[PDB]
Amino acid sequence: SNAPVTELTRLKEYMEDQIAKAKESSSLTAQLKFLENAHTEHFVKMGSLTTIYKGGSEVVDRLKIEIRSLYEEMLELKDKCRDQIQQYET
Repeated sequence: SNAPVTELTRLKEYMEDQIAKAKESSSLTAQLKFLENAHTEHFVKMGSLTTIYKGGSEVVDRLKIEIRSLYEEMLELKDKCRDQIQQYET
């Protein structure tokens, strides 16, 4: 399989791209799809990192911290989108 540094580097770029497009977009449907793209890729890549990474790598550990920061920001944007959906429904 690919190296942990390779997977997390590509995951970082993917999540940054999707989160950027969600913040740029003024369409709630597009925002939900952008956040869904990032959420799915994060779940797959992070859940499989156990298989290829054992720990002890400063770059991989630093990438994990930066990915978690992207993940946390992704969760706020999903909460903001959910807030807007609830407004429409009420």
